[PDB]
Amino acid sequence: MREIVHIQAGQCGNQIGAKFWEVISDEHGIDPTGSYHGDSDLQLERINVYYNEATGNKYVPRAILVDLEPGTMDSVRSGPFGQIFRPDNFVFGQSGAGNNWAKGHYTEGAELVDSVLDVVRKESESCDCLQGFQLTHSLGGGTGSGMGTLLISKIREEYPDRIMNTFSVMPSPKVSDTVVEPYNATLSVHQLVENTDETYCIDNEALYDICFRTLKLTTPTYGDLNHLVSATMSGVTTCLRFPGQLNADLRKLAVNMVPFPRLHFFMPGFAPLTSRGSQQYRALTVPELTQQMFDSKNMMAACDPRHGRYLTVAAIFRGRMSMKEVDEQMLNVQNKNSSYFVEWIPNNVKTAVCDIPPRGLKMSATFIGNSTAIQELFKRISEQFTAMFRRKAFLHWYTGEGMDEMEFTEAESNMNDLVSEYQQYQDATA
Amino acid sequence: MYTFVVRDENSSVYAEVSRLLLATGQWKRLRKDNPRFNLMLGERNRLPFGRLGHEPGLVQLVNYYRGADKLCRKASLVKLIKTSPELSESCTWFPESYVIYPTNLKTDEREVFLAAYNRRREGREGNVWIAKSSGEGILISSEASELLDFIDEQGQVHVIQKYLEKPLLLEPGHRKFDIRSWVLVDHLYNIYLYREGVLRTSSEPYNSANFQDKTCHLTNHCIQKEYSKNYGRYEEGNEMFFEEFNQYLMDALNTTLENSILLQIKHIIRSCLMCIEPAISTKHLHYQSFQLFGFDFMVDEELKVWLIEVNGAPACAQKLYAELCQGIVDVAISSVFPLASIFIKLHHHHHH
Amino acid sequence: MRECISIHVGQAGVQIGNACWELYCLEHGIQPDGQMPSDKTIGGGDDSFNTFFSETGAGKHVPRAVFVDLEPTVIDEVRTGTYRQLFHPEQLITGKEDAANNYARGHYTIGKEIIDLVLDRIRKLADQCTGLQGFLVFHSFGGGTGSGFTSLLMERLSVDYGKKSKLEFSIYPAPQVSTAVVEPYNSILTTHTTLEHSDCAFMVDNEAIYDICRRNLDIERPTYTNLNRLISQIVSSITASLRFDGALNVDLTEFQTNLVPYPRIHFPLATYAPVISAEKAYHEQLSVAEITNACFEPANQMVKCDPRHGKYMACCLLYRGDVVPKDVNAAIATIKTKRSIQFVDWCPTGFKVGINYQPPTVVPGGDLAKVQRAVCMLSNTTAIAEAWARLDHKFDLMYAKRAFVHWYVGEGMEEGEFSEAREDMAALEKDYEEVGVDS
Amino acid sequence: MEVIELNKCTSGQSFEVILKPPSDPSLEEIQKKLEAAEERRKYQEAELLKHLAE
Ligand SMILES: Nc1nc2c(ncn2[C@@H]2O[C@H](COP(=O)(O)OP(=O)(O)OP(=O)(O)O)[C@@H](O)[C@H]2O)c(=O)[nH]1
Ligand SMILES: Nc1ncnc2c1ncn2[C@@H]1O[C@H](COP(=O)(O)OP(=O)(O)CP(=O)(O)O)[C@@H](O)[C@H]1O
Ligand SMILES: Nc1nc2c(ncn2[C@@H]2O[C@H](COP(=O)(O)OP(=O)(O)O)[C@@H](O)[C@H]2O)c(=O)[nH]1
Ligand SMILES: COc1cc(OC)c(/C=C2/C(=O)Nc3ccccc32)c(OC)c1
Ligand SMILES: [Ca+2]
Ligand SMILES: [Ca+2]
Ligand SMILES: [Ca+2]
Ligand SMILES: [Mg+2]
Ligand SMILES: [Mg+2]
Ligand SMILES: [Mg+2]
Repeated sequence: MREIVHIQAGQCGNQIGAKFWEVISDEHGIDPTGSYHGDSDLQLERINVYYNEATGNKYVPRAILVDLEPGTMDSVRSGPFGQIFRPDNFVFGQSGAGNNWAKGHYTEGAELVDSVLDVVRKESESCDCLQGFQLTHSLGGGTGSGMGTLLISKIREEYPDRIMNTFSVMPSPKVSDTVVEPYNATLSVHQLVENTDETYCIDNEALYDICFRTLKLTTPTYGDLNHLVSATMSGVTTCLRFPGQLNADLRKLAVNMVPFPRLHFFMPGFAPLTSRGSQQYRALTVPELTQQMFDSKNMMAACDPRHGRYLTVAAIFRGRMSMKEVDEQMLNVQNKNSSYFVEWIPNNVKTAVCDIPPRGLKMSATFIGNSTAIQELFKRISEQFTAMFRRKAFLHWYTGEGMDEMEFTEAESNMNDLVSEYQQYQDATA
Repeated sequence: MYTFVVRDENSSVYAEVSRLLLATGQWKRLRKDNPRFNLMLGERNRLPFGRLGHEPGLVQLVNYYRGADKLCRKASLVKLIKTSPELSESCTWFPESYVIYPTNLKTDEREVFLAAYNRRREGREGNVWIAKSSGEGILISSEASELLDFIDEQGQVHVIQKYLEKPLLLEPGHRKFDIRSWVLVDHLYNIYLYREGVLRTSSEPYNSANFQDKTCHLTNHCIQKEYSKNYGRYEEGNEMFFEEFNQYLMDALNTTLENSILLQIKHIIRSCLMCIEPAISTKHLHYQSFQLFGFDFMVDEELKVWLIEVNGAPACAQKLYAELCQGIVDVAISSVFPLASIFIKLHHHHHH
Repeated sequence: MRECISIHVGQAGVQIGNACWELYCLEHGIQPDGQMPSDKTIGGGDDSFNTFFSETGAGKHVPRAVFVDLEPTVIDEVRTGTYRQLFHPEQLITGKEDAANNYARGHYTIGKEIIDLVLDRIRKLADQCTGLQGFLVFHSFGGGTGSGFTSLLMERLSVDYGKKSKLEFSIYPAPQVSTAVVEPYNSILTTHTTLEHSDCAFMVDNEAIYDICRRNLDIERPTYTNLNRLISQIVSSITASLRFDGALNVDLTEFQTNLVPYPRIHFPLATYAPVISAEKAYHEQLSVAEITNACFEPANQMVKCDPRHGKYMACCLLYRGDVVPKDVNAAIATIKTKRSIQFVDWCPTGFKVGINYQPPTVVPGGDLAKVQRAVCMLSNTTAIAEAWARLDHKFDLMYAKRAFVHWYVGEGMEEGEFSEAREDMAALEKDYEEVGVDS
Repeated sequence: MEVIELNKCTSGQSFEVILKPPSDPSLEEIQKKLEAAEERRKYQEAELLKHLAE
């Protein structure tokens, strides 16, 4: 239970993934040339989880970069940390996928997927003990959505007993490339429900609102959104990347977080919320980290946690601080808001600490909630879907690539089922 | 915001306590099965003391004392009084009492019962007895085999106790009564007597030669509201409070309530509770107990007080509900859980 | 002389084993490199410490120990640690992938592939024993390895060594330090499958040890190192009679005979006094009466329950330090007149006492102060059933919704093993309540 | 309160004080249990690989 294999697919998958490797390469003290100049071997003790060791004792991210078009991956090879990536692991067609789930999953993507699986197989064959896979992608376009889920299916086929983990960005009309996004997302959520162990629902809606209402950015870019995403990714992978009490891996996270196999859509939350470049200097005290990280304004999925109940909660606190104070505050939220945690899962809030804070802060806390309020997200996607599907609008773009209306009706149905199960447990009482 | 739960819906007293708690503005009621409570107002039977005091960051407190049933079951009370040295066989304020199991089972005190019985036959003395269980199945008779008949007629263990045949009778009425005192024991084992007690009266002249008609022999509010013709004549609820009883003692007997009765009541209360203290104290425990008790007393013609039973889940009299419950929050609950006297502390250290 | 083998399973079992074996060495005067100057029988012998250590021709004293983890981090830190040289490589057994807090993964999926290797490494130690007594097994209720693999091990130990006695040191799950939400599931599953294979089990509720470390050691937030050094003190007083000259509890059969007259009710409560902070500048040393009296305070128990609302079936007092029988009887006489100590009608009211004159040994740089006398009381009281009631309730809460069940069923377990286990537990709670409560 | 069976030695002493007198499955059944669960595993995995083949 050491190595993880990271795949980033499509425009969004690759921009957020590149930011991920920038951030964590900085945390592990590895420079854009892949060399290491850090001062704590707490930085190298589990560096193998995300990096292979190469000649010169260089460190190469266990990363596969996938796109149906060369635009964004060219820009990754150009960007700050581009040359850290193993060049063979850039796998790209020239087609593009046209924001079209069908081209990603059935036509254009089918042509490229076996090459991707070749690089995957070569990265795994070297793993001393692979724990599984983590994918970054959006569900609104076509490559990341359609091909990304195609990939997840083929990986579960070849490695049915390895953990499948995604960071999947949901679409919002507030941050919207195309009108067919609710179609693509519904089609992928279906896949995700059957085919992943743990999904981080990163709502582009919530990222826009954090940027706008809380960080005071009036015109947010995808860069301001991806700053928040890369902070959350750092936080939720801290337990995996640094030595600790917990000795954390993807499987124990799944076992303790997912009481029911389909209900594995996690709501992430970060504190303190931070604009890029803004050097803010006030110490955050542990009561402040706790209150903020549970605040709905700090969640990356645009749901109201008080409209649901927490099935499970996992938390990481970063920085030099009192673990006594941490236990005190975590107990205090549970005991002061006990209504919002299911009583039929005793002691369902688990907490970890790491000495090393992220770049820029002295203290920080990341939150993973398996909440029933996540249904609000899927309901929103569903309405936007039905609004169009009731008139079969835009459907031709998909039927032209071999798809049948029935497939859409199946996917709509499975998502409405997911919503119903979440509601089941939101009303269940021991 | 302190938090509490409610597992005895039928409880008059703690229904009121729950209402006052919510109206503090700083106490939240949770659902019956939520473990993350400060205060359990618990059930009467099978209260799960095993689960209390294991919630980190929660000081937990409960309104019952594990082990207190030894005092509040008549069989256990007889066993505790005759077995605990600090109480003794040589105990001036409990009626001579024996525990009798029914025939079916065939340890029981029956053959030791009739041995003292027959010396009361031998001695020309009054040998009328009471049998009761823990207006139901009460029989008073001077024939042993009458009751020994009756007790096995019903398949539960009973106690045969001496019947107090010359009781104090209020005039006008020539009629019986018992006294109900309310005692609160807090988490520190402070013993708090409530200033207000009540006399549950009979409204029917006591009659010594017909023991079976029991409206002149049993002062229970139920029996009083049912078979008694004269319910409500002298007192409103067949209840006389302490101002009036004190005044009547002053006018008719030239004593007061404290001197003639209340000293003995305080002696009995603090002896009975200081006895069981080491078996029930939650001093160094991981959860904490208080409990409200109802002690029930009889005064005979000599102004001697006899304990007849301790009640573990007592109802208050309707006039007093407010005051006592306020008190319960003040000293039982608020002492452990502070926010933003109507009791007498029972304490005494005579040196010897 | 009759050798016992210690088996330590999973994280908790292995690290507690580290604590104990370190302690034992210090006590017997064995240095980290295996040499024991005190032993003038170079090459071997049958002293009573030999019950726990064998000897090599070079004078090495090697623990009769097996460590078993399904994953390497912890047993690696044994393989490289202060007692690197103490053990034989062949006694440190490691998997690649652990049980992910899943009872069924440790019992069925990963257990199957390693059970035989462990049994062979165990028999290599048994084949070094002129008269083996049986096994001391250290593990947690909540781990996947500690719960599932331990129970598979216990079944096969019953079949491969059927006449030998088996004793558990079991860590009961505490949310304050607990790693996992499914620890109630694992706890029940393994208690059910290990109940008839275990002769005597000592439960240590991590919550009790944690609060003892806070209240009495002035430790703000205890680590596993604090917890484990205190637990090993307790374990050493429990095992000292197998390792030292004496006549009370001299072999594993005697633990059952003295503490367990009903085979199912084989969970003796352990109380220990005194736990004194080593940083405490001024300490009035406690008397025989004071520490024997501390044995009847719940705050000193390995599991918090209320022995006053139960009955006793056996009570042993193990004193280490300056103690003589006279003072023990004076103390017992006093205590009996101030405390609720009710035995079951069909057992003598009384105490079996053992005294070792060497006071407790504490690890240099530890949290515990040296003391002139200490006592560990082992009492088989029905009050410990409270712990079961706790666990069962948590289990009932989750299982009513079948929460997390799919993780088990997906390892090849069947939903029915859950309700079998839970009904065995219901039986156990009922046995306790009949033995210890009256109508 | 009687003190009985008292033994002494250089290292300690032992004794009893009385305050009041008194008022498995086979190797092959186990390999069968394990192998039954392994085949339940393989069935569930083959159902998964069948659905993926569809
Ligand atoms: N006292 C004590 N408890 C521990 C220790 N390590 C883990 N625990 C407790 O054990 C439970 C988890 O069991 P583990 O021993 O870590 O699990 P395991 O046997 O290694 O099984 P897996 O890792 O799931 O394969 C939790 O309740 C922890 O608090 C320890 O060193 N000392
Ligand atoms: N030894 C005795 N001598 C004389 N009268 C007695 C007596 N024992 C009981 N009584 C009378 O019978 C009445 C009922 O007796 P009992 O003590 O059993 O009440 P109870 O348990 O049914 C309801 P509560 O808990 O409210 O007292 C008493 O109030 C008293 O008037
Ligand atoms: N947060 C975030 N969302 C993005 C980014 N790029 C695209 N999106 C969203 O992703 C969806 C389009 O997916 P995209 O990755 O561009 O298409 P693909 O390359 O074919 O998978 C839309 O919902 C966009 O709002 C990004 O860098 N950050
Ligand atoms: C909050 O971010 C995280 C917090 C985590 O434990 C607190 C973990 C790992 C966890 C682990 O390894 N076992 C667990 C049991 C319950 C909850 C989380 C874990 C984790 O793995 C990715 C991310
Ligand atoms: Ca083509
Ligand atoms: Ca020797
Ligand atoms: Ca056996
Ligand atoms: Mg795009
Ligand atoms: Mg090919
Ligand atoms: Mg482990």
